[PDB]
Amino acid sequence: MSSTPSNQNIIPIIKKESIVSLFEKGIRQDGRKLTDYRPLSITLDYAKKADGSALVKLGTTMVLAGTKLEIDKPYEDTPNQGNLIVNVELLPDENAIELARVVDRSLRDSKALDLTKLVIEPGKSVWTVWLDVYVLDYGGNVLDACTLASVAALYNTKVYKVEQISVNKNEVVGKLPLNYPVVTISVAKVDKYLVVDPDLDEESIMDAKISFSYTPDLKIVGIQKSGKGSMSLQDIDQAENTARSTAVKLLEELKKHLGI
Amino acid sequence: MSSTPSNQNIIPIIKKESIVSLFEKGIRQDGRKLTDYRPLSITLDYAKKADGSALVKLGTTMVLAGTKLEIDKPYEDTPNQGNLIVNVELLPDENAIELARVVDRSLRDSKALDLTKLVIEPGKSVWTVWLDVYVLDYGGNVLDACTLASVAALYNTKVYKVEQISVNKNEVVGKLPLNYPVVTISVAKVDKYLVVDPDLDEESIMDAKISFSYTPDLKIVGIQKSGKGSMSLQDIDQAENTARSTAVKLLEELKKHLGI
Amino acid sequence: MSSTPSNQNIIPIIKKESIVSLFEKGIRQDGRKLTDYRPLSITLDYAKKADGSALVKLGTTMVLAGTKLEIDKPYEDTPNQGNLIVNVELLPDENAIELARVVDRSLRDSKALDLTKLVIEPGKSVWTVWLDVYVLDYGGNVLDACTLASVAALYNTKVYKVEQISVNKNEVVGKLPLNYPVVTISVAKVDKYLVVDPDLDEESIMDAKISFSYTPDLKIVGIQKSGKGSMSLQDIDQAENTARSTAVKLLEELKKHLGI
Amino acid sequence: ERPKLILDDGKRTDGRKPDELRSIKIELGVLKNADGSAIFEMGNTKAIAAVYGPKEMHPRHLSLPDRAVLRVRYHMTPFSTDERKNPAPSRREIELSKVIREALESAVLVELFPRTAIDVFTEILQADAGSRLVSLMAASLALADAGIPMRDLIAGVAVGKADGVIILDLNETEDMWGEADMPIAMMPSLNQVTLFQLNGSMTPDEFRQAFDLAVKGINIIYNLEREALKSKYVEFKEEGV
Amino acid sequence: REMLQVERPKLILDDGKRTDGRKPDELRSIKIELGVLKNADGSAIFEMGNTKAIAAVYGPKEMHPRHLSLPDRAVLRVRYHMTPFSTDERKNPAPSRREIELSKVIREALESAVLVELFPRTAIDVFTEILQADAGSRLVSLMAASLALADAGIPMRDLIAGVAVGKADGVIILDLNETEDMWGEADMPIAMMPSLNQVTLFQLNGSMTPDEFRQAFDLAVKGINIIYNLEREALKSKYVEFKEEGV
Amino acid sequence: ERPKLILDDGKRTDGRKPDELRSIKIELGVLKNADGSAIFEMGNTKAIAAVYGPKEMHPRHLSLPDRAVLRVRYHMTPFSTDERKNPAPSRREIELSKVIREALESAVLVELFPRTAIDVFTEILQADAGSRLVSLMAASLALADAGIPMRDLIAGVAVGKADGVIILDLNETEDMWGEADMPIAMMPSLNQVTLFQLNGSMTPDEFRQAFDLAVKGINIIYNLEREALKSKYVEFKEEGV
Ligand SMILES: [Cl-]
Ligand SMILES: [Cl-]
Ligand SMILES: [Cl-]
Repeated sequence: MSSTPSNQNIIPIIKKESIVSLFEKGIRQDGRKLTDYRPLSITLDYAKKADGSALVKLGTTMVLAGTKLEIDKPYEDTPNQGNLIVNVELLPDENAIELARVVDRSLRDSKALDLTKLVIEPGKSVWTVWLDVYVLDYGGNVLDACTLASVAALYNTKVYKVEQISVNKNEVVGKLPLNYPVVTISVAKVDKYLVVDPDLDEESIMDAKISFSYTPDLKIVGIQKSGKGSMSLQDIDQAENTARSTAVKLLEELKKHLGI
Repeated sequence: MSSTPSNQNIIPIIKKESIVSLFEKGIRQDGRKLTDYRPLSITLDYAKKADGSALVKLGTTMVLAGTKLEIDKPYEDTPNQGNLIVNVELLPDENAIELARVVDRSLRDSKALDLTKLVIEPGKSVWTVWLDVYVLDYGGNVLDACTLASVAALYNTKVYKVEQISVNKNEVVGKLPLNYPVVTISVAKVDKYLVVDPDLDEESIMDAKISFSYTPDLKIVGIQKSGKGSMSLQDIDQAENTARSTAVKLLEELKKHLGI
Repeated sequence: MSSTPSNQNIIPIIKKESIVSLFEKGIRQDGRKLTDYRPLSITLDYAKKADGSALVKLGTTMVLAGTKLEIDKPYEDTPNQGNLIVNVELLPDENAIELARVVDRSLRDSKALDLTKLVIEPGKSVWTVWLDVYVLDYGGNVLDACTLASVAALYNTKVYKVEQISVNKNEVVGKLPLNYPVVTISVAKVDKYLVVDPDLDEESIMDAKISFSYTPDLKIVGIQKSGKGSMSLQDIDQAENTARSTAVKLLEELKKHLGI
Repeated sequence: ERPKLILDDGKRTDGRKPDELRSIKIELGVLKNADGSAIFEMGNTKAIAAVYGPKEMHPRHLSLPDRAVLRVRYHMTPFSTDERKNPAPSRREIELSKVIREALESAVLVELFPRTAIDVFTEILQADAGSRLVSLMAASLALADAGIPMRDLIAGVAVGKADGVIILDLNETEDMWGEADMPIAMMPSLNQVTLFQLNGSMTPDEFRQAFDLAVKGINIIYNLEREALKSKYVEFKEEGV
Repeated sequence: REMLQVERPKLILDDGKRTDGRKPDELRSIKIELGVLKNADGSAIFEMGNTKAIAAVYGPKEMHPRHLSLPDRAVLRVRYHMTPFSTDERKNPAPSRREIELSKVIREALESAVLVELFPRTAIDVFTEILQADAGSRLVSLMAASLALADAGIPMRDLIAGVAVGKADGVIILDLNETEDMWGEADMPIAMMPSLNQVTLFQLNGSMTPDEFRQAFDLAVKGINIIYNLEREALKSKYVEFKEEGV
Repeated sequence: ERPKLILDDGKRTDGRKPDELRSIKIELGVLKNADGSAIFEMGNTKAIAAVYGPKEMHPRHLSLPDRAVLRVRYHMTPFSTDERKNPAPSRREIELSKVIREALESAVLVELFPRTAIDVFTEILQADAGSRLVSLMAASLALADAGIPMRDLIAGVAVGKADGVIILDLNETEDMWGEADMPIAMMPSLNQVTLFQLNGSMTPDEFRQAFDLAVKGINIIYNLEREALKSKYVEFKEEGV
C-alpha cells in the first residue's frame, strides 16, 4: 500500500509567492541562479571500517555512503557477474526504496561499475558490493547527493587479496572496476520556472521534479520524475537541456574531489 | 491476535426484518428460493500465463484461481508425495487464511488431487502445485466460489515435459492426477430459516453459516461453521440434508463447465 | 525505535508515601523485611512434552521455562560449541528481549552450561538447546523468576540417545553438562531505601533497580541496571553487598528444589 | 508403515473404548493478575487461559459503539509437542484463533460492554490432539471466572472415525492416522453449536452417528465444568458415555 | 574468436519489423472494459497486447484511523501488484522493491489528475492487479486505475494515457515487448493527461542520447493520443477493442 | 592463537596503560535540520546523534498527560564493523535502545513537556567497543545542543578486566577476549549512575576496583563534555587518569 504522506509540512501560499517573486528576477533565497548547484563538499574514507566511503555535503544535505565487499556464489540467474546491492536509509521506507533503485539503475545500466569484472572463479565465486547510503541531514534534493555519495564511495573502495576461499584484509590488491563516474541532476518545476538542485523550501512548493543521470560523454542513463504534480512536454525538454549543461560542471567538480 | 472486526457492516433491524419477511414466504430479494444457488459462470484459461486457471462468477462474487507448477525436492517426512500449496487473497489476512485452509483441506482429505502421483524421481524430485486464488469481487459466500475456482483451475491445468532436471514449457505432456471434482455448499442460518449460498446482505444478517464439502458420490469431505452466532443441533442436521441435495445440482453444473 | 511506555500505570503519590512510611520502619506491605525474598515454589517437569521444564512461583509471579534439544550443524564462527537460544514471552517485545539476553548472558558468561560439551560430531553436529521462558503471571521482579525457571529447566533436562544422524526419544542417555546453578538477585531503589525482590507495587514506585547474577562461589556473573531513574555510587555499592548475602540463601533454596 | 488403531478386544491404542472420554482436570482462578483464569486438561492436552476483563480500548477507532471487541489468542508453547514448534504464529494458529473467537462471540454477551475490549489469551502447554477445544473450554471457563455474563458455558469434544469405527475424544495417534476428525463445541443447555469442524472423510450416516456421540461426551464434560465453577477444582478419571 | 556471433537477439528484423511483426510506430492491440466489478465503486480492465490489468476503486470514504487523514484533501491509497501467475516464472506474492516503487510512482501520477481537494478527510482506494505481464504493465495499471476512477465518477483534470517508448537496435520503437524490454538499450514509460499536455509519469531505464530522447518523446505522444481516444470511447460504450496499427 | 593483552611491559595491545583513556573528539551542532546534534569519538568508535526537539505527538493515545515521551534509536550502520552488519535491528540493538532510553530518561526533565515527543536518533559509524556509551554521550550532548533541560550531562566508560588486570576504556580486542566488560555511565556532578552493565566475570573486589577506575575516567570525559558545550569542538589526545 502506497498512500499520500499525512506528515507533509504544507507551506503557506504567502511564503510560496515570496519565493516565486524571486524566481521572476532569476534568483533564489540563498542567492544562487535558477541553474546553479549548491556548494559541494566531498570527504573520502570518512567511515574507516568501510572498504570505501564518502561524506557528501550538498548545501545542508548530508549523505554518507559506504561499501563493503564480500565473496558470494553468483546468482544462478547471472553466472558471470558479481553483485551490486544498493541500500538507502533516511534517518530524520518507500522513498528510501525509490532512491536506492534509481541510484542502482543509473550505476548498473550505465555500466559505470562493471559487474562482469567482479568474477573470481566463474560460476563458483564472485564479489558482492554492498553499497549502503545514509541520509544524515535532509536538506532537499537528496537523490543527487546520494548519487554523488555512491559514486565517490565506489571510487574510494579498496579491493583485498584473495587467498585461494579466503579474504586477506591487510593486503590491498586494487580498486573497483569502474568505467566512469555518473551524476544525477534534478530539475524542479516551480510555478512556470525550472530550478536546478532544489532546496528544502523549493521542494515543498514544487509541482514536480525530474532527475537525469549522465555519463561523462553526456549519454542519458536514467530518468525519474518525482512529485505530486505534473509537468508539460516542453518543461521536460528544457529541463534535460538545463540538466545536461549542469552535468558538465558537476562532473568536473566530482572528479576534482575523487582525484579524477 | 484475533479480534472482532471493527469495520463490520452493521445492517439496520428494519432492513433485516424486510428480508426475513420474504423468507417467511419462501423467497429472497433476488427472487430465488431458500435452497437455490446464484447463477454460475466459469471461464477456463482466463489467466494465460498460468498453467491452468478459472474465472468464476457466482452472483456478484468473482474469483480468479490460477495454478503454477514447479519441481521441488519433496519434504523429508512426506517422501512420496508432491506438494499442494493453496493461497487466497481478498482485494476489496485471517479470513484469507481460513479460506485457503478450508479449500486445501477439502482438496487434500478427499484425495481429489492425488499427491502421490506427482512424484517424478522418488525422494529426489516432485511437482509442487501452487494454487493462488484471488477474490476480485466480494458478493458473499466467497468460500463456495473459491472451491469452484480452485477445482476448475486444477482441471484446467496442463503438465509439461520433464527433461531429465529441466522443464520444457512448450510440450504439454498431460494433466493433473485428479480423481474427481469437489464442491463446497454453504448454508446460512438466518432467523429461523436456512438459506443456501447467502448473498452479501444475507451474510450480514445471518446468525452463522456452515459449509459442507462433497465428493461426487456424496461423501462429506469437510465441514466448517462460520460466523459470530450459533446454530442448533437440528439446524445442522437439516443444513447438511439441504447441502447434499444441492451438491448434486452444483456438481452437474460444474462438470458441464469443465467438460466433465 | 524504543519509546517511553504510554500504558504505564502511574501510582499516586499518596500510595507511594504509604509504602515509604513502612520502609522507614523496615517493613513492607506483605510484611517482609527490606532484604527478604518472596515465598518460592518450584515444580519440575511441569510441561511433560518438554525435555526439561520448571514452574516457578515467586510471590505472585509465575514463570514456566521449558527446554527442547535438537541436533544442528554448528555455527561457522563457533565450530566446537553447541548452541543455547534463550527466548522470553510475556503474556499479560523489548522487555522480553532484554530479559532473554540478560538471562542468556548470565548462563553463557558463567559457563553454568558448558557449550563445548554439547558437541557430538565436531564441525559436523552439535546439540542446540532451545530455552523458552513464559511469564504467565506478572507480579514484579520477573527477571529473578526467569533465571530461576531457566536454571531449574536446564537441570531438569533429559538428554536422549544418538543413533549414528538420528535421535531416539525413549532412551534417556543423561543430563545437560551443567557446572553449577546461577541466581540473579534484583535490588530496587525506592526513595532512600534498598529493597530486595521488589513486588508489583514496589516496582512502580522505584527509581531504578539493579540485578546481580552470582555463581555458588559468589563470583559476579552479570549486572543489569533497570528503570527510568538513576542510582548513586554508594547505592550500587550497598546493593551488591545486599545482593550477595541474599544470593547465598537463594542458592541454598534453589538447590533444595533441584535436589542439589 | 501405519499403526493398527483398533485391536480385537474393541479397544483403542490407549486402552479406551470408542465411547470413553480421556481423564479431565479443571481448575479456576489460577492466575492472580488476570481477571479470570482457568487450566483445562483432557488426557495429555493442557491449556491455560487468562481473561483481562472488560476495559476501554487502546486505539479508540478499533472499538465498537454497541459491543465489546473480543481479542483472542490461540497459541502453542514451543515445548507442547514432540518436536519443537516455532513460537511465531502458524497459519493453523491464526485460523484457530478466529474459529475460537467466533465460538466465544456466540456465548459472551458483548453488547453489555460498548467501547471496551475483552482479552482472552490461551496457551497450549501440552498438545495431544483436541487442543483447540481444550483451549476454547479453558477460555469459556476463564470468562466465567472473570464474571463475564454469557449465554451458557461452552463444552466440546473431537469425535472421529478410526478403523471404520466412530470414536470419542481423539489421541494424537488417532488424529494422525484416522479417517476423520470432527471437533464439535456447544452451549449444551441451549443445544447451540458454537464450533463445528471436520477434516477427513465421512458418509452422512457416519456424520450423524459421530454427531450423536459428541453430544453425550459434551454433556458429561458440561457437568464437570458446572462443578468446577462451584468448587474451583475438578478431577475426573476416564469412563464410558 | 571468429565464430562467436553475439548472444542478444536482433530486435529490428526484415522490412522494418519487430519480433512480433510490428513496425516501430505501431501499438499493440488494445482492449478496455469498465464497470466489471459489482462491489467496487468503479472498475476497469485494460489490455495492451498480452499485458492485462484490473483496477478497482473504493470511492471517497471517511478514513479508518483519522490521524492519517488530511484536513484539506483526500488521501490516495494505491496498490500496484502482480499476481503470481502473471509471468513465466512464478512471482512471489510478497511485495517486491519494484512493486513498492511503482506503487508510489503510479500514486503520484494519479495525484496529479485526481481533484483530491474536493474530499477532505476521506480516502480513495485504488487497487491494481496485473494478471499477465508482457512489459508496460506499470502503464497499463495506471490507465486501468485512471479509468476505474472515471467509472467511480471521481472528478479529475483529465484521463491518463501512457506508453513505453524505447530503443531497440539503434531504432526508436513504440510500445515494448517483454523481449524488447529485456534486450533493448532503453525503456521509457511516459504517461500524460493528453488534453492538457501534462506529463503524469516519466521514467527511463537504459541509455539514450538527448536527440534519441527527444525523438522517442515525440513518438510516445502520437501513441498516447491514439490510446486517449480509445479511453474516451471506452467511457461512453464501456467496451472497446482496437486491433494493432500504425501511428 | 588468542591475543595477549598485557605485555611484559604492562601495556595493552594499543600501547595504552591500564589507566588511560582513548583519544576523544566531540563536536556539536553538526546537523542543520535537527534541533540538536553531536558527533562523539572514543578512539575508533564514532557515533552521531540527532535530536528532534519537543513536539506534539503523532498518534495522541501514545502520548503522556504529564511527561514527554522519549523515542530513542540505537543503530549501527552496516559499514561500522569489519564484517558487514545487517541494517535490520538486532536483539542487541533493541536492548541497547532501551538501556540508553532509560539512561536518558533519568536525566531529561520530561515533565516539562507534557503530550510531546522527543526523538533521539543515534548512529554508530565505526564500532570499536564502547559504542553503547559513545552513543549515549552523543545523545546527551545533542540534547544539550537542542537546549533541552536536563539534571546533568551524561559521561561514561567501559571498565573491564584483561589478564587479571583491571583496565579502562576497552578495545574490541579487549572486549572480545577479556574476562569482563562493564559499561558505566553517570551524571557526574550528581554522582548518579545512569547506565550500569556487566558481561563477563568479576569478584566483588575486582568489581569495586573497576568501579573506582571508571569514576576517574568519567570525570575526565565530563570536563571535555563541558568544554564541548562552550566551544562546540574538543580534541583530546590519549592520557592517564
Ligand atoms: Cl486441535
Ligand atoms: Cl513494467
Ligand atoms: Cl558496546
